[PDB]
Amino acid sequence: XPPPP
Amino acid sequence: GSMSEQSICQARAAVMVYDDANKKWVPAGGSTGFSRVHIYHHTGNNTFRVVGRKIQDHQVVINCAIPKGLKYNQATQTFHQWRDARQVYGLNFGSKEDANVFASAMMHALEVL
Repeated sequence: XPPPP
Repeated sequence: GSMSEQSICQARAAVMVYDDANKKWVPAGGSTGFSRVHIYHHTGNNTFRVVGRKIQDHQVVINCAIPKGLKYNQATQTFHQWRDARQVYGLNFGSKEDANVFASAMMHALEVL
């Protein structure tokens, strides 16, 4: 899961 | 549709999708702003989907099935995310109350599926 913006 | 589906929650969130080619989040539907995001329960099939519409112009920016076994990631108290075989979706909620409402409904759906 990519990091929050 | 209204005949077959009931809303189980509504939450305020900016709906994002991950542009993996460019390694950055982009607004779903191409237009930054907050949407009203529902989880809809199709009671006949016991299926669920996430549907979101911009508050301003009502554009549908998300309409994605919730598959059984989904891993729902609560990265922070106001940003949650999940993925499918195609896309990674993110919800940047307007408040922790909105996040709790949506997460509570998502977790119920995932228990019920």
